[PDB]
Amino acid sequence: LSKCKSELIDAFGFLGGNAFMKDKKGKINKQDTSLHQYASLVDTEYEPFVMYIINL
Amino acid sequence: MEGVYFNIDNGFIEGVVRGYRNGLLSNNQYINLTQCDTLEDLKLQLSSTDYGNFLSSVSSESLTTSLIQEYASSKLYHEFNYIRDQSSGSTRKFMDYITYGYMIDNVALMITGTIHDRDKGEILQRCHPLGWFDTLPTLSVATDLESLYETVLVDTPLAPYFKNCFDTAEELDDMNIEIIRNKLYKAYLEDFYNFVTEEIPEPAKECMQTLLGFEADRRSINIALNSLQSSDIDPDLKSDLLPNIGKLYPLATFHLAQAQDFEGVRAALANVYEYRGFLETGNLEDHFYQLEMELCRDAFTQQFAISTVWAWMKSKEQEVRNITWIAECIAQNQRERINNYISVY
Amino acid sequence: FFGAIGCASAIIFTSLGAAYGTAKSGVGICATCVLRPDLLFKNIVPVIMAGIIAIYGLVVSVLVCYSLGQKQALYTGFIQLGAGLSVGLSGLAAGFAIGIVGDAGVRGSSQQPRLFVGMILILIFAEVLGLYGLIVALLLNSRATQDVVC
Amino acid sequence: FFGAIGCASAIIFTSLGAAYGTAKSGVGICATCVLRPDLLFKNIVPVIMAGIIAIYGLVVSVLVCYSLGQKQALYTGFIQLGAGLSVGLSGLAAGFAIGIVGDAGVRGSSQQPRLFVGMILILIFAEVLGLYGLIVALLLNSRATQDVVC
Amino acid sequence: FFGAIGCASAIIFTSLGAAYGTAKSGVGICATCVLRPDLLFKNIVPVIMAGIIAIYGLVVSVLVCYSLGQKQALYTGFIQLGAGLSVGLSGLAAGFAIGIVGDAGVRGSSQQPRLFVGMILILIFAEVLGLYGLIVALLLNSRATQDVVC
Amino acid sequence: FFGAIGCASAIIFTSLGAAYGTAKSGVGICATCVLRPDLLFKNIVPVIMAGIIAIYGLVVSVLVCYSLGQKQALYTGFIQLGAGLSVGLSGLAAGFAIGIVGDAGVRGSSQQPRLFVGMILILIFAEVLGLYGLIVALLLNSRATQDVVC
Amino acid sequence: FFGAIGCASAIIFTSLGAAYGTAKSGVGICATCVLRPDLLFKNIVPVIMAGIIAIYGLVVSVLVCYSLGQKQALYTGFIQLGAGLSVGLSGLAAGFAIGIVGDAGVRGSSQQPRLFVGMILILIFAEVLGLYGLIVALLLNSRATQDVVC
Amino acid sequence: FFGAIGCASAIIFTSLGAAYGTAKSGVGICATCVLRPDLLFKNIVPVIMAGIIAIYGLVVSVLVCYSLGQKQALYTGFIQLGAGLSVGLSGLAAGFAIGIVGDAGVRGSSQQPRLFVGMILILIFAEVLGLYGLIVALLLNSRATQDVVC
Amino acid sequence: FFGAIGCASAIIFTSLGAAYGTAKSGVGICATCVLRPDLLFKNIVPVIMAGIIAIYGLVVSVLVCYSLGQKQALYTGFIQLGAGLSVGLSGLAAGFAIGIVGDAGVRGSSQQPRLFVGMILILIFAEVLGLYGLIVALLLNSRATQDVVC
Amino acid sequence: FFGAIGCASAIIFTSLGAAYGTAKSGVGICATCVLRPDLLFKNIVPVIMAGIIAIYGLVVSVLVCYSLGQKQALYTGFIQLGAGLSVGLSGLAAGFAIGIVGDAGVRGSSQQPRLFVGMILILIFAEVLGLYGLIVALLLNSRATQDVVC
Repeated sequence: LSKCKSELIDAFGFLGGNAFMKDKKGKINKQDTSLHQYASLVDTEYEPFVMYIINL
Repeated sequence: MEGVYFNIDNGFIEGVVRGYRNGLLSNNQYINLTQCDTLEDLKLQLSSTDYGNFLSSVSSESLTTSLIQEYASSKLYHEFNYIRDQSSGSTRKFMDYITYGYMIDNVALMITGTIHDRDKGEILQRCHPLGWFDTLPTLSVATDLESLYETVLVDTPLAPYFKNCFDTAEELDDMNIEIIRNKLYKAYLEDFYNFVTEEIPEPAKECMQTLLGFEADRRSINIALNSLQSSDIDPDLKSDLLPNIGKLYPLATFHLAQAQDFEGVRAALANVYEYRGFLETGNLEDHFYQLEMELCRDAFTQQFAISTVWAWMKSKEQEVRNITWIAECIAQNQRERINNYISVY
Repeated sequence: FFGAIGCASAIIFTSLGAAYGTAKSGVGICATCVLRPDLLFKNIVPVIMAGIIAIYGLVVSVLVCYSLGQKQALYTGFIQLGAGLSVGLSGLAAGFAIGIVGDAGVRGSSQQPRLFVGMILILIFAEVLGLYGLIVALLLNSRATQDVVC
Repeated sequence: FFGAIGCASAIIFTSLGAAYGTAKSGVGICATCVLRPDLLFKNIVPVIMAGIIAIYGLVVSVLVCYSLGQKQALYTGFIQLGAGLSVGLSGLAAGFAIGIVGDAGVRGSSQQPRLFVGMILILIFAEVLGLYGLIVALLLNSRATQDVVC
Repeated sequence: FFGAIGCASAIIFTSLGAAYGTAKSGVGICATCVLRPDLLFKNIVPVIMAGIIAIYGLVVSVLVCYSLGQKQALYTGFIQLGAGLSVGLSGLAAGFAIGIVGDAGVRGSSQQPRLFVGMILILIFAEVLGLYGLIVALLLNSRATQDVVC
Repeated sequence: FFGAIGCASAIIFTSLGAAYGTAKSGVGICATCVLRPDLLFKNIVPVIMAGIIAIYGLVVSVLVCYSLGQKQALYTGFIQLGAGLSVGLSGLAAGFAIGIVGDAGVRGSSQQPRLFVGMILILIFAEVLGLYGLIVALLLNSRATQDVVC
Repeated sequence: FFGAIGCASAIIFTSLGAAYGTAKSGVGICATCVLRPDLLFKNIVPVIMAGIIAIYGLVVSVLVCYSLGQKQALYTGFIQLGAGLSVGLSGLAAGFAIGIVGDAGVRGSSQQPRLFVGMILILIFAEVLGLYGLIVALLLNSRATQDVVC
Repeated sequence: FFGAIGCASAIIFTSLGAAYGTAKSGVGICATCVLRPDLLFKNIVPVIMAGIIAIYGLVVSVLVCYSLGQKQALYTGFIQLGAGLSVGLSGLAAGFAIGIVGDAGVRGSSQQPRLFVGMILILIFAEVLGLYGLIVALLLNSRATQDVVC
Repeated sequence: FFGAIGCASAIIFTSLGAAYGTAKSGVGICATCVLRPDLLFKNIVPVIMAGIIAIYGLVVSVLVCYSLGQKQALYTGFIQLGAGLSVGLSGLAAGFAIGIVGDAGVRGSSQQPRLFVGMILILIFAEVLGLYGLIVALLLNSRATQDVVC
Repeated sequence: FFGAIGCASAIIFTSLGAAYGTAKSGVGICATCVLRPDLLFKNIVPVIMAGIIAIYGLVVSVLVCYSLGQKQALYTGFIQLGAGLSVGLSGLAAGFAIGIVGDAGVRGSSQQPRLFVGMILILIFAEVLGLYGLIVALLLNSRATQDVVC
């Protein structure tokens, strides 16, 4: 799953933004104060391209 | 003085205690937590600190009164219960022993609690060497005096509560709630002083030792305030343990405790103490905690000492009280009252 | 005689110190590693440090062994003796300081990886004691029977 | 003379060392094992590290018997003595080191089975000591018997 | 002379060892019977283990006694002494190891009856010393018998 | 002579041994008896278990008395001295062990009437040292007896 | 003979001193580096202050080595003894002061980084103690030394 | 020759007194400085008070060293030795008192800054204890060198 | 000689007495100083009481010096030694008393400075212990030389 | 000689006793007097009672000192020594008693201003011990003067 997500982030992320694509392999999750936030509630970093991951 | 001794056991016990201090709430964090009013926001901020992990473990769309206790109770399991497994020697028995002094007051409240018919899951967080998953439950449900003695014997080392439960049978601590608690508080301090005696010749105590005096007068003064504007019994011990009888006297403690608003003896006694004769109960409370807070902090950077660990154990009780007290206020969308002062102390 | 006991001293005392150092750092490393699997590689480094005390101690011992005899001068005896204690009791104390700071250095890893190097720095200074005994002990070995014992 | 005391010395120290070890580790093992019943194999690997010290000691001690006669020189004596010390001190020191690490290393097993191999690495560092005693003792022994000279 | 002290080391030291082992073990077992009252038979098997070292200790001694002369020889003497020491102290040390582990293992038996034998395997590992003592003690003895002749 | 110091060892150490056994078991039986009075008969068996050793020791002393004459030589002296040692120190150790298991065992008794015998089995294990000792001592005493060189 | 004891005393007591000094101060440092991750340079200076005692040591120890006689005179011998003492136990006293102070000063640093110069300043007071011992020794040693064969 | 040890004893025990003085005082200073950091100036005046005892100890040593020679009479040795004890141990005792009060007065300083100077005054009284003792050693020493007769 | 160790003993024991007095008294003094800042004058005088014991100790010591023999006897030595003890431990005991009573007395001063004077009178009763020994010691010194070297 | 150490014993031990005595009672005294000042007068009597034991000690001493001859025998020495001893240690122990009773008696004083005489009586039973020694000591002194008789 991880290696897959990384090959997608690198391939398509450019459309979202030149600085907004970082390398990530595994879901990065942040929740510390309002200086680091990750969620669809509030965020300050996320996926640059539209991606949801579905696991059973 | 200290550190003249070579100890493998102390090595671990000191490092682990120091490990917790490091993740602990700073000044900046306290300022940040007071501000809040959103339930979700509190969660986010708290997460950075050592206590913050427990919040993260299970989260909800609404913070409850129930959740806040459960996080703090979980943290005690890590800080206190776990460390004893990885320790042995004289170092372990000290971790056991200071917890047993807390245990004395806590179980007696549990026993009384059974009579009123409070539940065992309705007992709120407090330091112990076994949490609520073993020893505390067995004691709680039993109401008979005999069965309490048997439960203390399983533990190693034997807890003072054997002596205390024998006393209250013969009615040497009386019937009422008040009277028993006050005498048991003196018992707490009596055992604390004895644990200091055994441990002192190899690691020398400085900050702890001054703190053990300051706690003695301080405790007698907290009971004296509590039973003021109520009733106090003169032959009964409710004047508590004091370091010296020329520092403050039993007599002055007992007058102060009797209902006449005779605060002036406290004020005369207090010449560099932060408590002084005041009729404001709340102002005194702020002052007893700040005072209690100091001499703990100097220890935290003092190291390879049994002294350090003692001051931390009482400091964790004060940290739990403060964290839960700030957290609770924001839950129920209130701004800190007396709480504001004791955040930074 | 005094040679026999010379031999004995270096190998006993320096070994004890090492046993201590390794042991005490050890308790700390086991704790840290479950709480942090990531910094395993750093955690390990303090324990390995106290093993090298024993090796300098050992070098002396082997040397004394070869010069040993009661068929040789008092001077061979006494020189073996002094060589033994010299590395022996400094090893022992080196063992203590490495083991005390060592244990404490596991926490230093866990909260800041970056100033882990500060922990190492402190240890590297405690190692001078192994060196101080060993220098003096080596030369006593060369004195006892010439050109580093032939 | 002293050569008998060499033999005697070896069985006292090396026994005591190993005792202390197997005890320490044991209490931790027995306690820890209630939580997970599949930690058997893991639990044992601490304990056998120290089981081999005592047996190395045994090879050395026996050799010294055969070579111990009705009466022999002072020279043979002092050198036997010293062969005995060597195994004595390693047994003592390695046993004490292992039992501390093992006791603590069971907490390592329980929470994380994957970093068992890091726990092993600790345990293997204490085994060095056993070897350094055994090696030295044998060398002393072979040399010892050559008789003559007060 | 030296023979009487030969007797002393073996018969004192292994008796105190064994006594401690039993004592500790006992406490654990006596405690446990209230929770679980059918695992008695398995516990007992470790307990009796340390008493048979003592029966060996006592055999070593009786020999040395009869085998002693009034002629005196220091060399012959030290071997008689040196043999007793070995089973005495190895015995003391086994006795300490099996009672410590044994006592902790009764909490193990309590929860996890089924896998009790894993506790035994760790506990049994300190029996080796008693053996080590015997072996070495026997050989030394055999020389030592000569009637303390020079 | 040296035999009189032997006679003391036997009568003193075994008495201390049993005294402790009576003491330790006793304090526990006194507590147990006010909450469970029917288990009296049973409780009485752990304390009296320590008693049987003491009678062994005394038998030896009375023996030794007859065996001194009024003068003895050095060779004879030492065999009685070392002889005495055995029942006193083994007895001392056996008596100590039985007092500990015995005490802890009355609390076992208290909660489960039935397994009084299971506590008894633990006690008897410590007795082997006391019996074995007694035997060995007896044999030596008997050969010794002749006086002014045996 | 007595010159050997001069050598040891010198090189042992001064190591020990340094050990204490380094060990204690070390602990203090480790703690502040994870409470405050910027005080790195300030903290590090107290710890390294000790161990310089050792270098004065090496000079006097190395002198006595060469002069360690085959047979020694009494009159000459005791001055050679006393000479070692003086550097060693002075090094010990210096070390002991510095370690207490060392650990305590890193608390000064942690809570306020303004009085950093003042914590050091407490240490320096105790270092003059190591100096005075050396001086005195220097003087005894000069006379005492007459090379090989005192 | 026992005078050499005199020199040694004076400068070691006296230094240990100053060591003690500083160790204890340090802990009190380091604590005071974080509570209220403006009392620095006061805090430093007590610590250096313990440093002055040692300084008299060196003077005695140097003087004596030249008068010791290479060899001296027995009677002369023993007076030089006793002289050395007087200052050494009085030094030691003066340092302990200075280290307890030193500690107590800095705790006085934090809470109320007014009778700081009175705390200082107590320290100066223990400096008498070193002086008087020092006088009498000096007189013994000068008179004692005559090769028999003081 | 042993006459020299007489001086030694006087100055050391009485330094310990005085030191204890000053130490203890000091703690009390320092404490009292935060509770009231006008009692400094009263507070300081207890200390100077224990300060007069030391002075007494000097007159004995000088006395002994002058009275020293030509090479002495085993008996001469003893008369002088014995005198050192009398002044020295009478001092240790007078000095111990002044400090406890002193300490408790400064809590006395805190509550009521009017009956402070009352406490002084208690303090003076401890000094006589020192005096009686100081007197006895004088006489001894005078005897030592009489009979033309005893 | 052996007389001089008698004299020392007499004034020294009785002084240690009285010091303790004073010390304990003194803490109790100082406290009660600054709460009620009419109990000043009651206080005075415990402390001075323990003072007079020392003055009998002083007297005995003067006798032994004066009674010392010229190179007295070992046998003569012991008779003088024995008198000196009897008054000192009986003094020490009377001193212990008077202070322990004294302190509890100061509590008696506070609550009972009428049973002042009862408290005094308890103390007075410890003064018989002083008498018991003093008497015996005198008879011993007079005879003790022989002046060489083996």
